[PDB]
Amino acid sequence: IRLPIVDKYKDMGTVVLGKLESGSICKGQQLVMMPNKHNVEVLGILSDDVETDTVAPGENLKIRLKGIEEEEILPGFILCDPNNLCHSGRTFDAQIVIIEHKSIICPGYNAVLHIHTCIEEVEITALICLVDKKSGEKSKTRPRFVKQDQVCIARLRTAGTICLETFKDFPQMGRFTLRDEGKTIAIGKVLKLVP
Amino acid sequence: SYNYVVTAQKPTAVNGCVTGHFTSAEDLNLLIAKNTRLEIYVVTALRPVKEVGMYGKIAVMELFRPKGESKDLLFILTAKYNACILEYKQSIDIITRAHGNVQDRIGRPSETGIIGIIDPECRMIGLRLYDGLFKVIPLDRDNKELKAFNIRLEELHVIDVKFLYGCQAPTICFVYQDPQGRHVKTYEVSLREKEFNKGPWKQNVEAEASMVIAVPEPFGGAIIIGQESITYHNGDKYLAIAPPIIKQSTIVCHNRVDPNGSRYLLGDMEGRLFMLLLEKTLKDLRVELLGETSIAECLTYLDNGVVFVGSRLGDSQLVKLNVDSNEQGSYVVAMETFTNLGPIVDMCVVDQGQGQLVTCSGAFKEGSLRIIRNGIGIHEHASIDLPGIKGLWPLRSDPETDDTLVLSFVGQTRVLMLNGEEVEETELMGFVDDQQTFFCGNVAHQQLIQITSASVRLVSQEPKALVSEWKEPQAKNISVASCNSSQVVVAVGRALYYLQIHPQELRQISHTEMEHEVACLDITPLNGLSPLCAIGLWTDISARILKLPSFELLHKEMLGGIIPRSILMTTFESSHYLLCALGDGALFYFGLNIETGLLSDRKKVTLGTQPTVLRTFRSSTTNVFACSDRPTVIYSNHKLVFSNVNLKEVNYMCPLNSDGYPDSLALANNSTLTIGTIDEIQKLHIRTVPLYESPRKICYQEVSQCFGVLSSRIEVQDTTALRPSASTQALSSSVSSSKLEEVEVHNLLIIDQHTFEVLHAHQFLQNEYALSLVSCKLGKDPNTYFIVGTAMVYPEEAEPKQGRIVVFQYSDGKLQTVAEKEVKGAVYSMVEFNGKLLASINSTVRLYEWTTEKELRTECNHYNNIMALYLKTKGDFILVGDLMRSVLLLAYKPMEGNFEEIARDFNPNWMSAVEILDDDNFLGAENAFNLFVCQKDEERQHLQEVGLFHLGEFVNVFCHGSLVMQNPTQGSVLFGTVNGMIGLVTSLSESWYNLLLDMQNRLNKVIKSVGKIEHSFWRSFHTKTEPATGFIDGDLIESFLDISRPKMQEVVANLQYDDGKREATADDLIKVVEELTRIH
Amino acid sequence: NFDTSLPTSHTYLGADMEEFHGRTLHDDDSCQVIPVLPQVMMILIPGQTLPLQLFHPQEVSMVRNLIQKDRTFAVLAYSNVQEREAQFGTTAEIYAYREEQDFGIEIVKVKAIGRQRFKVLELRTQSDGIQQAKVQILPECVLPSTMSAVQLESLNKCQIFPSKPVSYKWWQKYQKRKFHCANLTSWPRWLYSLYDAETLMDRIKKQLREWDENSLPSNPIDFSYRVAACLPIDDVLRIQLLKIGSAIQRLRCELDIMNKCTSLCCKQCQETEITTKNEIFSLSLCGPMAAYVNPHGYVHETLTVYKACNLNLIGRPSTEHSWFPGYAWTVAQCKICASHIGWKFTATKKDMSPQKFWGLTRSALLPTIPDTEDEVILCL
Ligand SMILES: Cc1ccc(NC(=O)NCc2ccc3c(c2)CN([C@H]2CCC(=O)NC2=O)C3=O)cc1Cl
Ligand SMILES: [Zn+2]
Repeated sequence: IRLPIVDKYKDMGTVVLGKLESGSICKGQQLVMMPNKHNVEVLGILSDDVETDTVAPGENLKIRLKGIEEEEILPGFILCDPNNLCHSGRTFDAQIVIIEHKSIICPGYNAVLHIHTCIEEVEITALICLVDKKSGEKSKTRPRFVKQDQVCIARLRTAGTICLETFKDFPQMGRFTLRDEGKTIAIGKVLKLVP
Repeated sequence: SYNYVVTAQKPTAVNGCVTGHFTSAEDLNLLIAKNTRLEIYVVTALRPVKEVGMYGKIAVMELFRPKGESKDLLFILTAKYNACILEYKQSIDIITRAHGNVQDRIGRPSETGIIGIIDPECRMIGLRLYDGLFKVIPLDRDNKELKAFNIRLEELHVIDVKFLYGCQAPTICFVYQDPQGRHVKTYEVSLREKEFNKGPWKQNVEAEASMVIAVPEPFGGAIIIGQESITYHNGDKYLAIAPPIIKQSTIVCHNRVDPNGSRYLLGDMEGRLFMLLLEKTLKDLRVELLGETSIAECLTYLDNGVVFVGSRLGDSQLVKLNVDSNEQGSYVVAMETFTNLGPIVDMCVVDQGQGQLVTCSGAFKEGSLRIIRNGIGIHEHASIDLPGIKGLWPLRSDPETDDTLVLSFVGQTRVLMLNGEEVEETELMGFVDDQQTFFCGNVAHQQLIQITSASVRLVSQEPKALVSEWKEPQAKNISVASCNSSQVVVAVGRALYYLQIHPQELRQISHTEMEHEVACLDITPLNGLSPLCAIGLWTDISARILKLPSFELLHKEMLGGIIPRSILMTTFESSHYLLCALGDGALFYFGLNIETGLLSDRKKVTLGTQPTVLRTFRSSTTNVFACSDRPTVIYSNHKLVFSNVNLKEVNYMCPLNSDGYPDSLALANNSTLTIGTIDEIQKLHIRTVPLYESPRKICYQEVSQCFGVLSSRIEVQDTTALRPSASTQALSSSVSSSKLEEVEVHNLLIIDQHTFEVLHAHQFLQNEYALSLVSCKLGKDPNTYFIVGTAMVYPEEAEPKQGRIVVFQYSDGKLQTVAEKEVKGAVYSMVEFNGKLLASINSTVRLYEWTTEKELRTECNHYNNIMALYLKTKGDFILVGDLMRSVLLLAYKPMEGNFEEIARDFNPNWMSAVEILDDDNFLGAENAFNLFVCQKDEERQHLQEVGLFHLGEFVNVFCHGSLVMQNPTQGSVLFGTVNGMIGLVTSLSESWYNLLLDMQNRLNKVIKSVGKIEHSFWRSFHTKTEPATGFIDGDLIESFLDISRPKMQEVVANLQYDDGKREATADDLIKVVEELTRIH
Repeated sequence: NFDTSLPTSHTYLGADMEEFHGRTLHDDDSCQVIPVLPQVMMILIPGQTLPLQLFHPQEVSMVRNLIQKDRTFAVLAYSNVQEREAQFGTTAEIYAYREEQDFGIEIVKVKAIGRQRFKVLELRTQSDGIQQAKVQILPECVLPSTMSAVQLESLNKCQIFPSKPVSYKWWQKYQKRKFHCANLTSWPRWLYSLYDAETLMDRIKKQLREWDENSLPSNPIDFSYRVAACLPIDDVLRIQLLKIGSAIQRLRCELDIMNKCTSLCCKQCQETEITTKNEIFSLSLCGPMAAYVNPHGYVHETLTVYKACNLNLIGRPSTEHSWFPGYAWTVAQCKICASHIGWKFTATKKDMSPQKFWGLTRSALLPTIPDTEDEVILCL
């Protein structure tokens, strides 16, 4: 399981919002919530207007949580099943299609990075290998930069810390949009996670 | 480009044939459809009565009797779905009671073809035209417009359908096929509800059952013929026989012998005639083998055991079937043969002044050559072996009608008496018989006359004897003499005398002298005695006219050169002409003035290099016979109109009218005297050379004086043939190779041009299909060769992958194989191309040079998108075509040694034939029996479609040529047809096209059209449908001549005729259309 | 082996799209106005399937509204020489559609199918980067049998046969009975047989069988268009067939190419062999060739072949957006000229048949007739 948390509205003991993107979620089912590895048991699942005892992906849950961390939890964390839980850290590689740009984005370009609930500022630290759209053809050389209407693969440091998944490994939590001056300036599946 | 289409030979092939009472209730008629034509005969123990033309392919034709009508009426439905109901009217009209075009906007035409049926109570006509529907025309008195309604068929694939006899409501019985098999079913047709009602009965019939026969109302019911089985049904009685005697082939036509329906005739697909018998009610069936007829398309029983066999592949027949079967064999015997040129599968035009046309006609056992010569035929009543005649005269031993024939030989004369048809030598008392006679005849004052070299001899009739003689004042030889009823003018070489005829006296008058030795004389009167004289002198070579007694004739027209042989004054129509015929073969024909003297309006024409002799004769008007290598009759309609005579040469002639040979002719050549009647006027005379196998191509080698014919025959498996053929009975015969379910064996025949004997038969290789044939010289080699294109055909290999081009040569009596080329495909055509050989092999065109090493060396090679099935050429051009109607113009570029595509038009429709009209125009036959024309005039690589025309026949071949001697209209292409029609196509100037287009429209208002079908609906190009264009229907134009004088004036009423322009007269048109009739 | 219905259903596009049953055909010779989407360059054949991915809101508008009405837009044949004088083309009708804005640009993926051929009359240019094309429908020009003109009426009754067992004596039989009346004409049965829709279709079937395991249309029109799309030919030749108005002439000319074009070469450097006819096979039900879209919205008529020579591979096998579920792709390019020829496809499970195979884009290829013995092909 996997629920990107949109907001925490301390109420009751506590409570948390989102869309529920990996798996089913049983009432009182001990969980964790990431980068901080905080344990937490479900108390209360007020899905939609209704409450139910368990509920499957798709739905829109509010969830009352009990834990050592009860606000001081921020959006673009996620809940995670404790067995296979969520990868994270703050560098990553990804494939990044430049859709809109006046000139020439180029490494150490700064921009905002919207991944799921999270929204952290980011830098593309270097970009890696160009790729041509017609084929699939990765590129021969490194590229000094990427212009519009063009694709590259590039590695990326969020000036804090995230919780990523790789596309393929996961999709909704590894597609993301770079965004600058509120425009959409690229879109990117995440590939690896560096260290 | 604007063209004239006219028929030269009406279609011969029989579609369909019916009996019943149409002309008169008492008469029994045979009605025969020959495509667009409808022949009406009365049967006797066949008298032609009326033949007419639809503006239509007749596709159904039935006789039927509606209630309270006085004889049978006739339903026609044409290929274009024009219906009509027709009545005979007594001088004779065929009239249209009812008509309408029964086409539907929707509707896929049925695979089994159009099927017309009339129920026995004459309630309705039932039409099956499209799958899923059954059309019904109610026969109500008030259905003149043949309005009609459809009934849905669940069953989509109907094989065959008939109404039954003896039902309390009209009832259809039919075979249909679906996935579960083949079945016979019946419906009741509810007239009121306009629907089918569940029928009396039904039944899975034989797999290949295909023929329904409705039996009349003693037994009623239906018979169903298949391949192996013949089956009877009524309600739930059921008989099924499977006799061996019909095992071998397929029953395709049938007909009822008697009203009872006791007996039926059945026709094989390959010429067997059977009789089926129903035994009684109905208990058993027996089929019995009558024998072999022409391959039958339709059969009719007439009467006294006589049967009409309508053929398509062969000549149609009358056959007498005996109940005595011979040990000649089985029980059928031929009475008459009626000529069918049908499938004209290929042809060529031969011969040297007035050309004649040779065809590959027929199929299987009916295969023949047809030779077609335009002509005036002569029916012979006697031939007598009688060498050496040098003059001929009719005579009258008694004052009424000739009884005496006088013949002259060199310095000798002799007399024949005629008693009926027996000719017997006599003496005429008063006639010297040891000199050569130059003229003799009956004369004035109850007398007779003989003009010899020696003397001029007046003889009495009652007690015959020489009452007066005249000789030259110096006892000399007469050279040339001319005598009428009352006068004589005899020449003695240089100078000449005028003589008269009174009783007992022939007294001299004028004794003149000429420039040079007179060579021919005339005195034919235009009113008892001729006041004028025609002369021809030896050395001034001039046709002079002179006054009588006087001799100062004048108008002395010195033609050019050779001596004149004959001269004549005579009268055609009512104009008076003078004719003077030369010793080189030329004939000059001037206008005359009986009263004026001038000789004028000169024209001249050649007849044949052997010197000509000219005679007058009656056959009810007066013509001229012209003797030479080519004998010719002359008339007339305000042209003089030469017409070749269907005879080998006639040296001399006379008219002969006897108690045995009335209004006849006597013809003498070098070794025979012939007495005959003479047809008026010229028709096409067809000689038929049976081959007993299918001819496939024909071409002419003039130096070898013989034809090459590709042909094929059917053998059955070891391989051994089904009958003696041309190809199995040649004098000399070869084979391509030794022996190291039917099969097809291809031959090249060498047919003699005079005897039509098969001189040689070559057999091509096993599996080798012979496709193209051609006769020609190549490169700088004086030899003329036959050249065959073959293709090697295997069933496993769907496209031809190998073939030969073979060069034969026929000298002595032997066919030598001179040179081969293997070629990696089929040789669909060949054509001689500037002394090179141009051949189309698959989708390549290949041009070969003919070396001195006597072999073909490829010069160039051109690939096209189109398979090159048709090839034709002129000059530098090549016309290429395929089955699909796609055409290509190609040009040999001499400076590049290469080919170049000039124009092209891909316009997808089945194409059967093409031809070049000239550098810029292309003729074609294309789907649904059409003609079309393409025209040349960057985007000059597009051909334009400038002409379409719905012909009504399927053209197999075009070929350049005429059948009237050399020479308004421009050029000429003949065309040959599946139905056996021969046509002609030719160019018109835009002036004449405009005039004739007006004319067509005006003639359409005037002429009564048989089914009341509008001419322009008929001619309208059909598959898509468009109005006809750039063609003029000469068939229609020429009918101008047959309408009444008031109708002629109707037609010309408001026309500007065009010369030097003003109100057009019936006479301006009569002469225009007559010039037009003279192109065949 | 692997499920041959999978590649033709374009599952790589997304799981479900809204589907549209049929139904719109415009009656023949009519004058219609159809939108033409920009950037789509492909000569599209009746019955062929066309997948698309649209990114520009220009296109994305045009479609979103197209769905409401006709669902059909216009695809143009250009000879590259045309430089916009587009003169013929093909209607394509949308049968499936999906509009995602997940990634966060709105993307429209559609599956269209070619419907009708038309002639261009005029082209007007909505300033929205879209054309709307004044367009006259071309009728498929249908001919009766070759014999229906010349056929003896008495033998009409024999022209229908009992239908064929599902073996080549039947075709000798067929030929003998159908073209019997050739004897009335000036050609043989076996020639008229070379213009017989039913026969040609069968001769074509046998080649298509080699591609293996084949059912498909009974109508010659459809058949001729179905094999037209299987043929790896060049955009200028493809416009020719398309221009051809008879099924018969289409089938014929099509048989020519299948026999005459054994080799497939690098289109750019021309005289390099990539692959042969021998190696072509139909992974897709639809043929050895179909159209596929890639993620950037580029269309690829790719040809599935068992081996192929003179290529390099770059990078490692990837299943991203793969058109053939079960297989991964590796970019393939011409050993000589480097020009991207296609992809090498590799299995991810060791129990799939073809473990490897090449998928070669038609844009990268030049069909050759082998030899210098009549070597630029013309369709026959
Ligand atoms: C927002 C975004 C946009 C695009 C991508 N992917 C890319 O750029 N990916 C580069 C890429 C570009 C073009 C092609 C491919 C990948 C793969 N391929 C063929 C290969 C054979 C096959 O079977 N299916 C194909 O499609 C291409 O044509 C990722 C993101 Cl996150
Ligand atoms: Zn290359």
